[PDB]
Amino acid sequence: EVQLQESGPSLVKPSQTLSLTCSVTGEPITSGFWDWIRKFPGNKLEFMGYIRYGGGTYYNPSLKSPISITRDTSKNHYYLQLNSVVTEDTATYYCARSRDYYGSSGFAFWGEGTLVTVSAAKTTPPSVYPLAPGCGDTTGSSVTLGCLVKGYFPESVTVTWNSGSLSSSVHTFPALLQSGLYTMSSSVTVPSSTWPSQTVTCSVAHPASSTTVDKKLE
Amino acid sequence: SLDEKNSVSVDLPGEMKVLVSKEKNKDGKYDLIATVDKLELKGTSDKNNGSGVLEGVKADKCKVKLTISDDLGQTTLEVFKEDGKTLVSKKVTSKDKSSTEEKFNEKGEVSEKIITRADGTRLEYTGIKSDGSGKAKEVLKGYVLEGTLTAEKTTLVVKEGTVTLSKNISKSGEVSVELNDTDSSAATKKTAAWNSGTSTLTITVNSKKTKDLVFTKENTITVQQYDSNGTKLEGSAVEITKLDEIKNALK
Amino acid sequence: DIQMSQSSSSFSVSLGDRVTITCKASEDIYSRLAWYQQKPGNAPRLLISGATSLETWVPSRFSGSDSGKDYTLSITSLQTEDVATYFCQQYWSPPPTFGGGTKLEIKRADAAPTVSIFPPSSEQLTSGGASVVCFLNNFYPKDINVKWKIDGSERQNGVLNSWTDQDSKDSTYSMSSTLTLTKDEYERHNSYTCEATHKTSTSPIVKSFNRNEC
Repeated sequence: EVQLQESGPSLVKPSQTLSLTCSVTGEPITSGFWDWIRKFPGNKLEFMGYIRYGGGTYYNPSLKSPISITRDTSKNHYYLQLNSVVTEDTATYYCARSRDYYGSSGFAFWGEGTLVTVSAAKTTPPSVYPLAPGCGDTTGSSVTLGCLVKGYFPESVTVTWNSGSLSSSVHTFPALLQSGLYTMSSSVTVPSSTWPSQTVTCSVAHPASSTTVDKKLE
Repeated sequence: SLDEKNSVSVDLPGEMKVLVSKEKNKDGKYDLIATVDKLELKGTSDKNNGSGVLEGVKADKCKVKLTISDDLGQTTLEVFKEDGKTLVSKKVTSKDKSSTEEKFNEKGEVSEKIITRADGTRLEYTGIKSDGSGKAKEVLKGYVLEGTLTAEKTTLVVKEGTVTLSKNISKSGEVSVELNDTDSSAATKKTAAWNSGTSTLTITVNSKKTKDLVFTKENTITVQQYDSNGTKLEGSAVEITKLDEIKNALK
Repeated sequence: DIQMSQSSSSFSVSLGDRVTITCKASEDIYSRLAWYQQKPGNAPRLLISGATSLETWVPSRFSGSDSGKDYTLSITSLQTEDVATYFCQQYWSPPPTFGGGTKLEIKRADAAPTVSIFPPSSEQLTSGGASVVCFLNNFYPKDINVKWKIDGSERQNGVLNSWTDQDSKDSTYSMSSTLTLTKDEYERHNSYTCEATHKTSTSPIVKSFNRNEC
C-alpha cells in the first residue's frame, strides 16, 4: 500500500521560494492523482494542486501565490514549488493520493505533513530549564517534575523523558508565541521512590537550529 | 445514453467511459450506463463514483458483463453464452494500460491468452491444451521471440548456428536466461553465465568474456562488448532493436 | 469556488450519545462530498465518500445523510475513540473545497486538578531571568483559572498559560502556567503563590514557596 512522506525546510523567509518533496513508496506515481494540500494555523484546509498521468497538472486558481508541481518518475517523488512566499503561506503541507484513479474523488492516502513557517525572524534555539519541587515537604506517593523550554523560534521541539520508573505520566504543553518567541513545557509524574533515587532527564531537540539539550532533574 | 444535465461522465481503463446519474433512482441507487462495442450496458450502485456492475445482451443472445473496480483502477469485461455462465471471452484491463485478454473454447476453457504489459510489450499464448501447455510468443518493440509454454514457465528461444539462447519466464514473472552451443571446437564454442541479480548473461569464447546481454526491467535487451583481453567492458551498452541483432550477438 | 460551511466549530458530547454534524455547500454538489476525521498529531483520514458511502475502516456507528436540507455525519453511540475534528469537502466542481471543521469533546466526571509550583532554576537566574511555574494536571471540565500572587498581591503581567488537548484515554485536561519576571524583581520578594480556581471547589487549590527557604 502507498506511503507518502513530505520533506522540506521548517523555515523560509518572505520573498523566497518554498520547495517541498513528496517521497512515495508502495506504488508508482505514474497512475492516479498526487496532490498538495495545506493546513493553516486556524485549522483551515486548502487544496493547492495535483500532478497526474503523463505529468499533467492542475492548480487551485484561488491561491494567493502561484505554484508549480513536477515529478521524477525515476525517483517516484513529486514536488511542490511556491515562489515569493508571504507570511500567509505558513502552514502544515501534506501530499496525498486521490481515492480513485479517474474522475473526481477525495484524498485517501496522506503523508504525515511538514510544518513550514514563513517568517523573517531569526532561528533561535531554546533555553531549557529543569522544573524540580520547590516546597518544604518531601513528596508523597509520586512526584511531578518538568522542563520549561523557553524563547526559541521556528516551531517544533521534542521533549523526551528518561526516568527510572518503567511507568510514568507525561504532559506536553502546546507551544505559544509571545513577543515573537515560542515557549513550551512538559511534565512527568513518577513514583517518589524512583526519582531522587533514580535519575530523570529531559532531552529537548530543536531540529531547526540543530540543537538537543538534556537536563537532569535536581 | 444519459443526458449531460442528468449525469457525470467518468473515464475508465482501456479508454472506456461510464455515465453516473447525479441523483439516486427511486430505489436509492445511482444509475450506470456505458456503451461498449456498440452495446449499451446498464447497472446501478449505492456509490456515485462509477464503480459497480453493468450488463447487456448481444443480438446473438450472449450476455455481457462489465465490472468496474471500487477505485476505478480496473475493469473486467466478460461475454458469456446465453446461459450466462459459459465464458466466450474475458478481458481484464488496469488503469496502467496492462491487461489480460482470454479467449475460451466450447466448454468455457481458456484456449488463448494475451498478456499486455503497461509498456505495451506482449506475451501471446495459443493452442493452450488442458495440461497447461501451449504455443508462446513475446511481442517486443522491434522484434518477436517465439517459444513454448508449460504449467511451469514460458520459454522463448533464439538460434544462430550451433548456439541456442533460451529466455525463461515463470508464472511469478521470474526471468532467467541460458545459452547452449553444440560447437565442438573449444576455440569457437560459446559458453554463458547468468547473473539473476543483475539480469545479465555473460558470454565467453576461448577463455575470454566477450559480451554481456542485459535483460532490462523495461523489457528490452542491451549488448556490450568486453575488451580484447576479455577482462572489462568497453564503451556503452547498445539496445537491441531487431531479432537479427540478437543472432549477431550469438555468432 | 463552492463554499462549504460547518456552522459549529466544536461540540461536547456524552459517552454513548448520538452525534450529528452538519455541512452546507454554497451550491448543489449532488452528494459528491467527502468527510474526514482528524485527530491531534495525525493527517486527516477519509471516512465517507459520495456523502453516504463509508470507507472500509469505519465502524458501523458512523453514517452520512443525503435526505436532509444539507449534509450530515452521524454517530449513533459516541465512543472515546471518536474524539476528533471532522471536515467535509466537496469535489463536485474545481477547485475542491473544505468545510471549516467541527471538533468533538467528550464529557466525563468532574476532576479537581493536581497542582504543583516550581521556583526559577539556577540556570535561568544565572542568565538574569526568573520564571515560576505551576502545573494543573488532570482536571475536568476544561475551564480553569490561575492567579499569581507575589507576597500576597496579585501579578497579572508576564503570564503564559497553555492547555493540552483532551487526553485520548482519560479525557481530562492539564494546564501549564508560567510567570516570568527578571531576577532583580524576583529577589525583591519571598513568597510566590499560584491559586487554581476550578468548578470542583469554592476554595482555590493554593500552592506556594518562600524564596528564602534555601
